[PDB]
Amino acid sequence: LLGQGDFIRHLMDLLKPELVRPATTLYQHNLTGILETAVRATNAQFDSPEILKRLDVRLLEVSPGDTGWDVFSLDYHVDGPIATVFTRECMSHYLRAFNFLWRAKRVEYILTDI
Amino acid sequence: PQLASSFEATITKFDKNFSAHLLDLLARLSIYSTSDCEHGMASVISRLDFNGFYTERLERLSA
Amino acid sequence: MPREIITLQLGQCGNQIGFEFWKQLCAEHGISPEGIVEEFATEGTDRKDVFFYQADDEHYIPRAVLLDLEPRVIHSILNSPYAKLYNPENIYLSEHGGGAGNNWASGFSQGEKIHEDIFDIIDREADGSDSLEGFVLCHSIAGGTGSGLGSYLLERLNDRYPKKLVQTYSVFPNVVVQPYNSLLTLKRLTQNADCVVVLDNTALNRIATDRLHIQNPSFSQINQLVSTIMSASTTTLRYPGYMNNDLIGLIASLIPTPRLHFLMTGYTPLTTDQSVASVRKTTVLDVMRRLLQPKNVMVSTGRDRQTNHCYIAILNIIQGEVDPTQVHKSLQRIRERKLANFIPWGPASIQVALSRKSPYLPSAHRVSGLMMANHTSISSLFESSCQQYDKLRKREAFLEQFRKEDIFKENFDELDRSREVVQELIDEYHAATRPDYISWGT
Amino acid sequence: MPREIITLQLGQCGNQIGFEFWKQLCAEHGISPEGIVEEFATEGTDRKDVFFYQADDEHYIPRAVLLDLEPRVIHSILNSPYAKLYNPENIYLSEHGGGAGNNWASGFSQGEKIHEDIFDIIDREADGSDSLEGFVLCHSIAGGTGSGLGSYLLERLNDRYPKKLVQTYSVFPNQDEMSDVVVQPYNSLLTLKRLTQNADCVVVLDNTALNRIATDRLHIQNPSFSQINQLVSTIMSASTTTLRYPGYMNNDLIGLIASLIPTPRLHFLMTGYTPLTTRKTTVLDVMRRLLQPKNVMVSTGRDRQTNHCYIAILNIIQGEVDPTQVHKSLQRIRERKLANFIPWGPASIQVALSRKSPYLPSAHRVSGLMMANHTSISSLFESSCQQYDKLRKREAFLEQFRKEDIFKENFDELDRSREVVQELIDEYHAATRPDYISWG
Repeated sequence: LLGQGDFIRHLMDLLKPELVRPATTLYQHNLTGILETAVRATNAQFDSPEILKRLDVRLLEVSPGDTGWDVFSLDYHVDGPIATVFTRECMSHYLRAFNFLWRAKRVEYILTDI
Repeated sequence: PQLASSFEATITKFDKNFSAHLLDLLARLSIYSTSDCEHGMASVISRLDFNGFYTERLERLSA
Repeated sequence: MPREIITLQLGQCGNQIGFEFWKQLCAEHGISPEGIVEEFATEGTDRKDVFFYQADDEHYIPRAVLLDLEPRVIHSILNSPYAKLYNPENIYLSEHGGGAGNNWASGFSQGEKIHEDIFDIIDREADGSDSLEGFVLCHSIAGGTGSGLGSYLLERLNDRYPKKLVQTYSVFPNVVVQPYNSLLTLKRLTQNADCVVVLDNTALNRIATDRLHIQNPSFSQINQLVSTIMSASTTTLRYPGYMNNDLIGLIASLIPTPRLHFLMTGYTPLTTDQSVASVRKTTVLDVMRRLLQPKNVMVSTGRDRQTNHCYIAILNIIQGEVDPTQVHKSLQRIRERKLANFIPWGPASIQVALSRKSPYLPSAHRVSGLMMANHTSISSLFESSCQQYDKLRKREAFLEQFRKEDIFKENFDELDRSREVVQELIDEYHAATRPDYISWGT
Repeated sequence: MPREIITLQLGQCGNQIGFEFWKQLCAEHGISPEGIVEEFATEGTDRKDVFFYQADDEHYIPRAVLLDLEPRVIHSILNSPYAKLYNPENIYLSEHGGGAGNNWASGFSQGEKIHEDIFDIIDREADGSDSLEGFVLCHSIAGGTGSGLGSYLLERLNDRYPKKLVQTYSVFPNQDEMSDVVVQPYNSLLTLKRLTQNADCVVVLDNTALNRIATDRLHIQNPSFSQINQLVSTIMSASTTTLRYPGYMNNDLIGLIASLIPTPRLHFLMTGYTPLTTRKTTVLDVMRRLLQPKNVMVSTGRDRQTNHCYIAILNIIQGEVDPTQVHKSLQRIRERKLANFIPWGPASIQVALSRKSPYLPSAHRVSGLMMANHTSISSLFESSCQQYDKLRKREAFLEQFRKEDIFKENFDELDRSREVVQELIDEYHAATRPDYISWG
């Protein structure tokens, strides 16, 4: 839900030279490396390590006419009793929320740069 | 031997063959990275193209 | 990545306000006077890198430059409890102890003389910033350093960081050349600053006397109020939220027109901690009503009865345990009651954000509020400044010392251009108060 | 077979550095000043045969030969607490007690005078070595002995041992202080010539950089020779860490050099040390301090015209280091572009983790040294060439060279050295450039 806005704002600042690229050229390893760098340079590095170790990058469906901003998604994997807490419907809700709020953040960045 | 035959032509040819093999192996390394988040292949890429001697060639081979 | 903000402390007053600002930030972050995180503050979720630099010893060092042309004040800052908090390498002090003499032109010539030394520091802080958003310069428009050197620094920051925000804390005076210094500083705020927050010492003194019961408020108490205001303005930076986490976004919400960059500030409650306000649960509506009371704005803008001044935009940052539903109900009641007049050429922007206070700063009040407002009555301030400039220029008052300075050595055209720019600014602020503002520039 | 390194200590400075090196090795191995292993040091996991010799009395004796044309330093070594550590038969003293007098030509003539004795000593040590790896000459490039005698010894070692490496640690005089030797620029140019043509690796020790480090990092106002030699001994101890702590890879200096030096002439290495001072240091903090100019141990001119770059960097991190923090440090260094590398090749940055000596007290749970080949060393070579040109164009301080046979007829060896040092500066700048491959 992007509760810490500083980590995400700085991550998008660093990623804009990346996320501006067409989505067809995005590969997960580069974006996970960038996420790690953003976390360590931001306060997100102080989130619990159990959270971080399950904090994954989800790539969205790649379609032409898109850039890395539209294809980058965060993901949170679950296992153990936590997975009993977070079912597939929870994850689809989180995904819809992500796809809306990321676009809102994109538009906010757009207007700030405007 | 055959390599011995050329003082500098052989050196150039061997360097070219080594570069071709290196590009091959590096592509295989990137495949292993894309198949296994292989920190080792990510490290190999980051080492081999830090000053950009290989970086452009690795990008071109990716292309 | 950090979102660094560089604090520029200009002259005696600016440096004292910056020192108190950094002290307040330290107190809010639980950082010792040496910049070390207190044991209870070691696990904070706050991003300090935005306003402080972190030393290798977990010391938080302000990205703050203390500049004085006289050693007494710079030495006093380096002799303060925060001397180990501040990077000593970030303090430039002119060896030429002649100062700007409360002359804008002299301050400008000094800024030109120390340009390289200052810009080396600014560049060092920018590279020590992962995503430097901009600089906030705290200076006075009426002094020598804050006006002249402030104009020089505004120019150099605009040239070096053309993508970075420039915020000013511009101190308006309560020096026969004060009108000249003020006009030159207003010119530089208008031309080289993206946003100027007007800090009127007259209104601040009035608040300190009426509410803190301080007879003749001292500069120390004024700077404590200033640092409290700066902390409330930086609270959304210091505590990571979901929205409006950057100064760019703040400026874009308060200052839609780059030349119309004079921002008024508002704070509530404006009372000394000795004023134990009786057992009243401050509601979102009561908070907004007190912030909306003109007596709680810390800037003396004229209530011209002829000109229907209006708010261009208002953001109320309410800090503490605030129910967002009570915030929404208060906004709804404020709209129904038309408690604020808004610009007619744009939508009435009245926002209320609830944020948490720093856990390290003691708040006697469960809820406090700061209002940042772009309000057309600032034009009354610009008119007052123009009238003071014209009062001096028509008398050639205090121009002999300006003529000694290069900006005024041949003529006073820089003063006259500043007066023209400030008149145009006043007229533009009035148009922006008007429904035809959208067509004013067309 | 051991891979022995013979330490040759030349002149006052070389002999003092050799003495402090032997002291440091003794302290790292828990060896007494008499060369006897201390009872507490019997169970060390270090391989001593690489750098020390074992005496018949279970004493560990440095594989060090102390050669001086001036008695002061050799006598100081034989009068030190470590006099019994070293084999007295490994101390050569020129019967011509005139030294090189800070004259390169005099040092060269002295090397010629002691050529036979020196190569007899070297061969004796080679036969006493099962698998001698090579010789390290500790000398100054600006003095007489270390420059002149150093060049002579480099030539004679290259001729006699054409399959053995000859490395030099050449101490360059302080550039910031007026050298008492008006011909010092000539001596420096001649030494740079010999390093460039007849040495495989010349470690430049700039007294200017040592003074800068002493002031900025150790807070030593006017550092004494003792403090400088303590820093030198710290560096020399750090150099043996890959030998002293058994690892899986790059456990020898030969392998390190072959990994670090793709260009035989580009053998000038810069050093950096951390901490340099009178919190668990992370790998990332270590690498950041090494990338900090205040922790680099080489005075390179900040030429704004030449975008100097690192050819190679080795970070030796000594102490309790988490490899995951090493990986994080590499990642952070890459992301931050903390080092500028040569444009004509990939940035070779290696990091070796080593253990500290159990016998040596380490105040820092983690220390780091940076060894860097960086084109800004060319600024030093250019400075040396310019000083040479300043003296030669003025024939300054040439009367003593003209008194010496190498300079008696002409200064052509000095002029060739000045040319070589100019070419060296230009080549180092090219090596900072993508065209380095075509620079020569």
